[PDB]
Amino acid sequence: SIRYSELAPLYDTTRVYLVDNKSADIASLNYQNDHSNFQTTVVQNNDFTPAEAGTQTINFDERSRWGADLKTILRTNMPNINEFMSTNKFKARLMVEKKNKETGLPRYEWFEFTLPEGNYSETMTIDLMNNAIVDNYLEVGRQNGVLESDIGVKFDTRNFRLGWDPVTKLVMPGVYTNEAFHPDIVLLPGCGVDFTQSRLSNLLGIRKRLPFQEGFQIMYEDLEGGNIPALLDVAKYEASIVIEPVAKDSKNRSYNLLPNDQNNTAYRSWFLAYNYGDPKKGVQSWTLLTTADVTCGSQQVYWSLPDMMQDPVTFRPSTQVSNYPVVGVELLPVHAKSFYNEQAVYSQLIRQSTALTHVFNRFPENQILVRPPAPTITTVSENVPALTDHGTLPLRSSISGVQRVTITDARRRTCPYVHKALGIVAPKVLSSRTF
Amino acid sequence: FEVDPMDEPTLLYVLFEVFDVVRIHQPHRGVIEAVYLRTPFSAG
Amino acid sequence: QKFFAIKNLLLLPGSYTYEWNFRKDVNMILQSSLGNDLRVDGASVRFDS
Amino acid sequence: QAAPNRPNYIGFRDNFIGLMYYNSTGNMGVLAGQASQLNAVVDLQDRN
Amino acid sequence: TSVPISIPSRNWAAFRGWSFTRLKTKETPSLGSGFDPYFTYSGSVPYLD
Repeated sequence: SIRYSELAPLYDTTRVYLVDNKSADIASLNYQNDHSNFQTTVVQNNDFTPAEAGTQTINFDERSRWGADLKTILRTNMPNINEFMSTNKFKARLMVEKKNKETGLPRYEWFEFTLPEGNYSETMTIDLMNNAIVDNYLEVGRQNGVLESDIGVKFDTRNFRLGWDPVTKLVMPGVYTNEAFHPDIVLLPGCGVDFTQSRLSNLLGIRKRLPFQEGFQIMYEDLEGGNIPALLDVAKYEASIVIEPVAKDSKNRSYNLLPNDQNNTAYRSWFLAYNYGDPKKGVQSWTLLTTADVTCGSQQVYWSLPDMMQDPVTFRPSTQVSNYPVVGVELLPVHAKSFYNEQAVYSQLIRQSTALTHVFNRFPENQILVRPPAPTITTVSENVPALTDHGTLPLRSSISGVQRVTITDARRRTCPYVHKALGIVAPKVLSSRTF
Repeated sequence: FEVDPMDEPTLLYVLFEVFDVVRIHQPHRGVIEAVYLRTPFSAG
Repeated sequence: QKFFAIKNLLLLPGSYTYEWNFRKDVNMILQSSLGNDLRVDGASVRFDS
Repeated sequence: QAAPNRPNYIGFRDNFIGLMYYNSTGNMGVLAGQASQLNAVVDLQDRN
Repeated sequence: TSVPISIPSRNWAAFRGWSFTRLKTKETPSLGSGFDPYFTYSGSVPYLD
């Protein structure tokens, strides 16, 4: 028996529907409640004008222990770069000033950076970092006497070994290659970055081999042997047929050469040290290389119902929103879609030709500080609605008429990016509470 | 009803005196169980 | 404690979980002689313990 | 010619009513056991 | 003037009676939510005291 006050006692797997869009009839119960954590009325009884029908309970039988057949859908429009999952709260130390210190070495300071919150591809977000890392050199650093070719941190998607002849240890056509292999960092040693406060390391793929061990900061002394080499002076090699490393570029911008005679540069790189150094003691032993993976990893959402369900084991039935009993752990519906192309390195020049702007491309002549090329494997994060199942789990006997639905993330708070929540509960008989 | 004219938007407050009874007991140490009744607007 | 099922009650012993949610709505915790708009002026109730 | 501003006593409410917010199912505390798992206190929305 | 209001058809099993009175919409909160916008007024609501 599945008893209700107004109707006749029906039987044996009715269906109760926990919708969200009905809540506009109860226009007084959930103001500060978001769209994920909301309240709705189960009854959906048009006879009673359900502002008043929020009290008529659905009394299940108390002689046999019931059990639900939970189903739900969930489609969450959630941007790939937000302020909620901490995609724009990291630290990246920079070389601030070297002029008025009178101590020799320059001064460093850890700077917290932000990103303009939207939804961006991996070919753009790495190049949107250059709107963050420049705007605390273009703001703070340039005013205090340090040259433009001395910017500490720049993320990059390219390689620096494709012409590296060990006869010479330079690049024989004199230009670094323009393909994009993996997003690594390009660095000046002394002013490292951080990802422990952030989740942005999931975006790049520069994460940690032993991931749990607290504290993950790729400081700029841990990269040993991964010096980016210099350029063979092809403007002077081809005009002499002798070997010269290119010290300065075409606008009085120099590199950082250890002496001028060594064919390495002080500019280092992570991918240049992950696969071109010692495979046992280097950065390869405590970091690893992963996929492009713009989605940053879907943190699971905890589908929870406080009063529909008698709880799973070891859950307090408390009223605190970060302590609701979880009745199902479904996947975050943010889904990765890898759109491939080949012209994307040239489409960079196509997207520049329709604007005539060096706004998004600062430093086009410094070959290290060139705008990082578009990868051929671009990835975007669309949002597929997930009709999922959570099996079977027990039921509170006298379900209240008004009812709360709560979707809870991995950080154990309510999601603000859930914007279509819909739960379907179907009772059935499990066992016999009486003998 | 039909009422006077006013100035403010008003609400017509009805207080149905309709039997609210709770029947609680505990068969154990920390197992308290409530049974309600209100008999229109039924709940149990 | 004004709720009728826990206004009077004879607690036979045990440990009873007693969740409670209090109000910080300064707009309707403070009665006025005027009936003004609170919470726009700057009154603020706070809770130590 | 200045006249005195008007008085306004700001007390609490009569018998503190509202400081406990009852009468709203959802955000209302429980009187359950340590492990009773069914609270002995819920209430219906229209009962003040 | 009029309130053409009618309850939905349901049981009336041995109740005591009506009690009708009035109040202002400005002077009465929306208590079903955890917090109350649209309630600029503050003090001595007819709904509670």
